Amino acid sequence: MKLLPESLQQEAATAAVVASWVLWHLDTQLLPTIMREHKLHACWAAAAKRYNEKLFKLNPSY
Amino acid sequence: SSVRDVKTGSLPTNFLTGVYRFWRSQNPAEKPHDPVNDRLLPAVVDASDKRASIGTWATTFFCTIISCNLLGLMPFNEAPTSGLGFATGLGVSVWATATILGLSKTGFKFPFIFVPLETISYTFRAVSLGVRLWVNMLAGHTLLHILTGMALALPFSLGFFSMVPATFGVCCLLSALVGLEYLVAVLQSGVFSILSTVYVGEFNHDKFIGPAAKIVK
Amino acid sequence: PSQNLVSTFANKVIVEENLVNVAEIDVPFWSYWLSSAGFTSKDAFVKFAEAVKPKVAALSTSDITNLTVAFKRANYYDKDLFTGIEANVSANFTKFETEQLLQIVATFDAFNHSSVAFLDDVADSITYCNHYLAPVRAGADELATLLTYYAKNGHERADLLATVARGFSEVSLGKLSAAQRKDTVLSALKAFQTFGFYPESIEAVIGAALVSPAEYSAEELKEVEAVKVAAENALGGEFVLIQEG
Amino acid sequence: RLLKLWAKRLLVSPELAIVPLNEFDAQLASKFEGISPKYQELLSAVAQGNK
Amino acid sequence: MAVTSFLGKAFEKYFYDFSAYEQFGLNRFLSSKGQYVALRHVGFVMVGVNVLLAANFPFNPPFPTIGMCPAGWEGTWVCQADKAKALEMYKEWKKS
Amino acid sequence: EGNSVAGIIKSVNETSGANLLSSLKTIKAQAAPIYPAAASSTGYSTQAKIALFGALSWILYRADGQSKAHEWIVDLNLNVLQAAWLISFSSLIPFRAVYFAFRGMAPATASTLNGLKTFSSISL
Amino acid sequence: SVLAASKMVGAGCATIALAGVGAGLGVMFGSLINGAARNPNIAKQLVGYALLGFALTESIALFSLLVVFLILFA
Ligand SMILES: [Zn+2]
Repeated sequence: MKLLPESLQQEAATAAVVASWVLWHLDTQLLPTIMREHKLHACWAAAAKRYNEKLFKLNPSY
Repeated sequence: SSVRDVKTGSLPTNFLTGVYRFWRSQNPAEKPHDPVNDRLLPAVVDASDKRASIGTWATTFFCTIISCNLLGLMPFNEAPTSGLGFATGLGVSVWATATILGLSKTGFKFPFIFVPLETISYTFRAVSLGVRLWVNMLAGHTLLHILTGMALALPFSLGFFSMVPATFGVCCLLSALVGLEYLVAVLQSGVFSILSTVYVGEFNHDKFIGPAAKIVK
Repeated sequence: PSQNLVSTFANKVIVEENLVNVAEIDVPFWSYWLSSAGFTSKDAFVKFAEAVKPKVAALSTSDITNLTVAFKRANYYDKDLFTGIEANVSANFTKFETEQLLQIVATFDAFNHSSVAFLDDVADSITYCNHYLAPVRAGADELATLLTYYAKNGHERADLLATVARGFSEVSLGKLSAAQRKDTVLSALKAFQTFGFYPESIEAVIGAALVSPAEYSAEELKEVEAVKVAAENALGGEFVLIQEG
Repeated sequence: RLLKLWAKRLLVSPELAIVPLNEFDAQLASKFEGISPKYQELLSAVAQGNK
Repeated sequence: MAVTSFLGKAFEKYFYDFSAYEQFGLNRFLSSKGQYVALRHVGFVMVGVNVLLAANFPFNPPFPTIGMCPAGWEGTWVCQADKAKALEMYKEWKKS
Repeated sequence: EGNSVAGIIKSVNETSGANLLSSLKTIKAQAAPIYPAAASSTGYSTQAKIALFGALSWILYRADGQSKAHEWIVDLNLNVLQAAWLISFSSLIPFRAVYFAFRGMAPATASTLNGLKTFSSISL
Repeated sequence: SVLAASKMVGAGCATIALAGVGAGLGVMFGSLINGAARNPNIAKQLVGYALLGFALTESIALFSLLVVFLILFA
């Protein structure tokens, strides 16, 4: 049993590579998709009242 | 150059949405004194520009650390986190990220014997953040290896199918230990990211460039 | 004998004609990067304009804003070309982003080129087709260029004015230098007085002239005070400055 | 023309059949939030689909 | 004809339908289903360690014995604590 | 691919009065969204076979290195102790409740879409 | 081998700090039970504090164990 590895810098660079890939994949592939779903639902839920009142005012059918 | 199609409402999308909203909620934005409207909206957008992305960073660290921590519990696999350089490199990385943010706020200027004592107390966060997670992963694997040898010894020196109650008891103890290792894997990933959020939120504070001139009524 | 050879190779192959002849494949790309590097010669852009002129109507939005910025830097105005660029912008105005439209409107404001349909499509694209915080990321000189463009052409669009008034604040005006901030404040206040539109964010313009009135002359201060009294009457109160606290 | 005009509306959104015509003006109000809630949840739940 | 389709359907039928808590009628011996899951977990561990030890044996264990042998190797080449001595004793035991 | 409502309008205006009630179902089925039917079941993907063969090669390589190791038998028994928990998690975890809990984690799936109402966008 | 003998003695004397950290951790978890009994409406908040508290408390154990490793396998 050894505490230290063969190279501390190699393991540190492995951690940096893995975490930087998780950062790029999060910011680039995951967070656009997440925010497309979330901001569609949130924009509709935040604008339902104003949207329906504006469309009710525009609608000449009544 | 063509991206893949995603089903809306997938379980990984929902899980990562909850995780991101959690680590984003750890450092909430401050309410301004003025009411938020179109006069205050560039001040709010610049406040969001000056705030560091601790939600993205904490989600990054949570996902990579829980992935390595759970890799330690798959068969034929050890955690990368149980290595010293990996886990303590992540810890020194979070401490240096918080320090680089706090230095850049102070104009890239480095910071009455209270100042070296607080310097050592702050600098020990670099040791503690990585050594905690690395020590927990190393201790759990080491404890399992020592415990497994004792359990193996019981049926090696008492017959394969000749000592049922003591072997059953020690395998119950080993199985409860592996369940504890699952709990410790999840907990140490969450602990690393919570302490990451508090260490960077010490320096996340910035000036709100609000309105300098207004119509009073 | 190599020096006579390199003198023969240096005056016949690496010339401006082969430079503008290799720049025919992707001409908004090449005109953009050659104009940024500093190559602003007139005859090359005369060649470049008839290079793009067929294929303008099917260009991308990034290539349209690249070509328009390049011809802004070369200062060469081709009426049929900018009619083609204006028809491209008016054709697929929903695809254009606000920063691209601000660069395009800056080029169309350097010359006096405008249609009613182009102005309505740019205002519709900035207001409705784009994010409402896109003027916040703009920089107040670009928005003041657009405001003076719409004021010069007399096109009144109150929704576009309410959109690009959002970009004027302490932040975006504080990003500018002092002479550029004075020019931007004068342009924005003149356009807002032309339209008769005084939003709640005009005071961040007016304050940017009144926190530092040392750079402003007496007639410019009279103009700023005229817009200040007009905005006081429109917004419904009196204009104070806020101190540090 | 009236059958065609109602056919387009009942093809795009067939949930308009659950409001009788003679009661439609009895639902409205000056603000949209003041429209009578007798049919609103029924309109939304029928518009969500047959499943 | 396909292999992975039958493998998926067969593992589905084994995972969901095949239940030895009701097929063997273990509800009389055991209290609940979760107790059966815990005992099947620990029984899986016991059978696995016995198959590994039973698989390849007789060998000098790298794990610490508590001073107990397998009752057939008092001091041959399996209970030796020194490893080089156990190696040469294994060699003169393998020559036989 | 044009507007489907514009196709509904053109197809309804193009019919005669005698043909309208007969053709309404076909005008409904023409401007209805494409839900693509299930294709023929094929082999596994290139990436799926790469993933399975790479996982098997990693498992074999790690089991080989665990065999070569000094405390080899406790390595191979740690694999049993971990596979036991992967077995017991398939029996313990309430996957329907876990699915709906994760659905509650995201606000996009926690609630229904509250958006356009019928009375606002009606056209009499 | 008096150095290795003192290594075993020093590691066995080194792990005494796990007693104090276990007593403190039990005090903190007993107070978590108490605080959930006082005000269960915020109980899922309190457990979070407990985990965070356990976090920092656990670190004092690991700086013990690290010294043990620095005694044993350095
Ligand atoms: Zn191991």
